[PDB]
Amino acid sequence: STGSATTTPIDSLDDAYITPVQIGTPAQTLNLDFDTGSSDLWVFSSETTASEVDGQTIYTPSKSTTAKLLSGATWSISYGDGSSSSGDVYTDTVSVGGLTVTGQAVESAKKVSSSFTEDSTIDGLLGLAFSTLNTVSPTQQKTFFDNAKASLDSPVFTADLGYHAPGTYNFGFIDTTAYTGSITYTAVSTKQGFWEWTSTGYAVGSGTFKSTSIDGIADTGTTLLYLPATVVSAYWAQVSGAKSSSSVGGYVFPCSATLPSFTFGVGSARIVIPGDYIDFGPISTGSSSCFGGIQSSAGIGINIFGDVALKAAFVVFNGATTPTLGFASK
Repeated sequence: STGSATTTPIDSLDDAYITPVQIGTPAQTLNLDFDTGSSDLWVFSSETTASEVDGQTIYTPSKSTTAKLLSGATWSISYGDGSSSSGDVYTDTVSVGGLTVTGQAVESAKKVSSSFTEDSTIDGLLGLAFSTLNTVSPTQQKTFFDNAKASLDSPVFTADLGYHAPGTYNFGFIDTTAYTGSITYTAVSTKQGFWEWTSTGYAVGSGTFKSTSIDGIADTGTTLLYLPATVVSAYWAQVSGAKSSSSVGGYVFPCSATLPSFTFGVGSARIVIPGDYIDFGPISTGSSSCFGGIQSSAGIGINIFGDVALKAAFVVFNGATTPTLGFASK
């Protein structure tokens, strides 16, 4: 089997991407944030504290003839950006882009943090990291991909995120029309439960390539590119007037600037992030200070190849017995 679904930015800055997912019988379609940095599929629901729902579409398990309470199971998750959610668990039928899993754990939120409430466009998350990170207790549950894997034509999914435009998540096949040149595959460590890999270096604009190992995770659920302070300082030093602002929470730059590109290495291959991808717009409405899309990972504890990086590439998440990651230009 295979599946193919379009993923759409939630706003004009590509702050996140939503993908429609069918849950239950008859189908209830919710727009979920596909997140390769976590492993829970959770949804706003009829059980979510009413004051914490503000415009989201909810899953109502009592209206699904295939929903079953997973008796005794609870979940609770906290994300790197400080947001959180928790609740109980149902199993139900879940379909993405024509690919159907029966008996999928659908985690129903009883509580969500304010960041989730305030984002009316995101109805929940669909985790695509390794199932060892799943938070369901006392019986850990499998991700959608893990459940689908044996049925797929090939045990893979791909992320093809757009810049200020829709893109695609495919399951079970590689669309050879979706990228240019060849796909360069690179090793993955699953020891922390993430799609963790090692970039071979970077360049700023038309500058020379610096060969250096940068360990980090491929994370579709993180907006920006978080890299070591040395790398980030080297990038912003090429933008006149750019500076790190404690008050704002990172690097900002004059909105009058033209941003240089940023290149990252994948083995001997190179992925170029155009400068415009690094512009996240005025820090507040009307400001001439703009927020940067490359930020320091210092004090996150990990480097994160988030959407800023991933949207410059066609990315293969290969879930074979020994997982790997593939990157192609597009």
